[PDB]
Amino acid sequence: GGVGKIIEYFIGGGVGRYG
Repeated sequence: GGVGKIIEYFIGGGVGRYG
């Protein structure tokens, strides 16, 4: 749902990463 290392696109719309 934001920026970072580990993948987050499936939890937070598509925005990208969060690690």
